[PDB]
Formats: sequence, C-alpha cells, structure tokens
Amino acid sequence: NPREEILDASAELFTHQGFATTSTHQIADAVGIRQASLYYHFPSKTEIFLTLLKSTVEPSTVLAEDLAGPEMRLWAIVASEVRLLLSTKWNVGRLYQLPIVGSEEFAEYHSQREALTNIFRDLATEIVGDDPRAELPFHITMSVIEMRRNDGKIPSPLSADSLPETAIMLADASLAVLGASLPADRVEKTLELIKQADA
Amino acid sequence: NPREEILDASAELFTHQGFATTSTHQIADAVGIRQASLYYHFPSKTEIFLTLLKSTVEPSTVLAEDLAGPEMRLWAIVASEVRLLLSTKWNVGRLYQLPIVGSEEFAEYHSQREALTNIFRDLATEIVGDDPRAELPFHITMSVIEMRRNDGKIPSPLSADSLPETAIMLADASLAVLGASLPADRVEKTLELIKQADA
Repeated sequence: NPREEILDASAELFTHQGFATTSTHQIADAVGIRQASLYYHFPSKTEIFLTLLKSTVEPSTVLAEDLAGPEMRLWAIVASEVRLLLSTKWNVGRLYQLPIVGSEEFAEYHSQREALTNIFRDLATEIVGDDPRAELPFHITMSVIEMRRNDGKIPSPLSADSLPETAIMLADASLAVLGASLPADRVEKTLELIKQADA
Repeated sequence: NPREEILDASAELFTHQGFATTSTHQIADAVGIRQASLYYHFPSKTEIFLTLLKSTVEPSTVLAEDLAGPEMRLWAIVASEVRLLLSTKWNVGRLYQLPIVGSEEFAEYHSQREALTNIFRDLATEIVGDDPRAELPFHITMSVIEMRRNDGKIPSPLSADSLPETAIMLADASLAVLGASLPADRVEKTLELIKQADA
C-alpha cells in the first residue's frame, strides 16, 4: 500500500543517511508521490521514524513475552529476535543507534526497548543468578546489526521450516557466555513456538 | 590545549546530537572561542570528526598489532580495547555507528577499522579454525559502546594496576563464545603487555 511504500523508502533513507539529513521531500520524491500525499499518511518525518523503531522491538516484545526450561526459552528468544532483524529489506535495527533517539520525543521507544531488555536480563538471571554476565545476551543479540547487508535484498526470508545460520550462531553464543548447556533440537523446538505464537 | 578543548567539545556534541546537526558554530560557542580560532585548527567539522574516529581505533590497532598463546593474546587485546573505550570522557566509540561514516569521505577510517577487525578475526581463527564464531570477539568487544555512560565522567580511568570489571567480563565472554579456556592471572599478564608497549 502507499503507506508501506513510504515506510520502505524511509527505512532505506534513514538507514543510509540518518535522521536529520533525510527530509519528507526526499522520501516523497523517492516514492514518486507529492508531499501532500505523504502528509496525508504521516504528520512528519518523526512519526515515520517512530513507526520503524517500533517494528524493530514491539514484535519481539510480544513474542518474547509469550515464550521449557530457561536455556531453551532464552535461546528461542534470541534466535527469534535475530530472525526478525534479518527478515527485513533494510537494516532498520541500526536506527536505535542514532543519537537523536536519545530525545524524549522518542520516550515511547525507550520504554519498549527497556521492557525488551528486561525480558532478556531476567531470563538470563534465571540461569546464572547475580552475575554481571546476565547483561550480555541482549548485546549479543544486537550484534546482528553490524553483520547483515543493507542493500535492499533481505538477508534471510522468514521461514517456518528453518532458522538462518546467524540466528543460530548468536543464540548459541548468548548461552555460551553464560556457561549454559545448548539444548538438543533447539532449532525445531524454537520453530514450534513460532508456529504457536503466530496464529 | 585549545585544540584539545575543541575535540572535547566536539566529542560531547557529536555523541549526543550526531554529525549533521552539530555545527562549527556550536562547537566554537561551546568552547568559548570565535569561529576563526576553530578554523585555525581544523578545516571543517569533517576533520574534527575524523580525528575523533581515529582515536577510537588507531591506538588499538597499534597495540593490538604489538600483542603467549592465542587465548591470552585475544583476551589481552579485547580487554585493552574495552579498557580504551572506557577511558574517555565521552562515548566516542559510538561515532562509527553514524550512517554518514559510510561515506567515502571517511575511507581512511574504513581501512583502519577493517584492519582492526582483521586482527581480531585472525586471532580467533587460531583458536577455532574455520568456524563462523571467529566473527564474534570483535562484536563482543564493541558492545561496551552500549554499556557505558556519556555524561562527561570517565567510566574507568586508565590504570597500570587494574582492569575495569566490564573489560574483564567482555574479554572472558570473547573467549567463552569460542569454547576457549580462560587463562590464569590473565589480568596481570595483560597489564604487563600494556607496560611493555607503552614505553
């Protein structure tokens, strides 16, 4: 739809140029519409950017919340998040790195992000107790942002039948750093949760 | 010195606002000098930002190059880099995340960064062979950028007598993800290299 075209164009521009340098004019001239048609869908560039930020975290929060012992739970959650970040045309995961998202304009995003971070931390604490390594799984998950392409081709299309290698490797590492043992058939077990949730 | 004041002011501004939004006027009005005095030291904002980027990586490359078996070498290198990133007033490590540093203007930085990345990867390959986990230590090292403060107080002053906890934890994790065994007295062994190098 037209809205989706604006979002796709904006994800390309924001991920390559940053926020400040990108304008509603460029986004509209890139979608091939007049500026008024952009404004019919979005009050400004700020709302567009917020929408993209949410897409990065709200799905994982919803799923991460809904997700067996703690090793399997954490592994599945890491794999799913990394799976989500590899599933998109552009690398919209790098958007949280922009210093502007520090501003209170984006407080909605802050809240959602710390809620997701909390989910990772509390799961890891179930595994290693009062150990500062509990912080690490989230950060390991987010390293996918510096791994994938941003040329417009999707790194790994979402599939019900597989997990991409990078999601597997990063979820394995998320448990490794905690000294936790990696569960048998973890890929199949994870895939089941995704079928469960996504209906 | 005046140059150092400009760099400090610019590191504060770039790390909080990004590149595009920061101007030579703001930097000068923040240092409390006229704009002409800024221009005496730097042709533009771009050179200032490059200088800061280099500081993030050239010291580690020099040291990382100059750095026992592979576990100890990698551990020391990770700890030193994380040590360097925790040693500065502002979080200048987040500057490479700005999409603008993708531009060829900053090709000098690209080269230096891939050279540092190569050093981490080749060390890790000495440990795990042809295993994609070799990619992970660098990324684990760089997670410190999302851990530390950026309010102007230095997270951990450089000391000859200790390593901060976060550097220890991240260097431990860099080996953990590779299944490698963590060497005894690694903190003291690392500190020795730093005394050696830094004379």
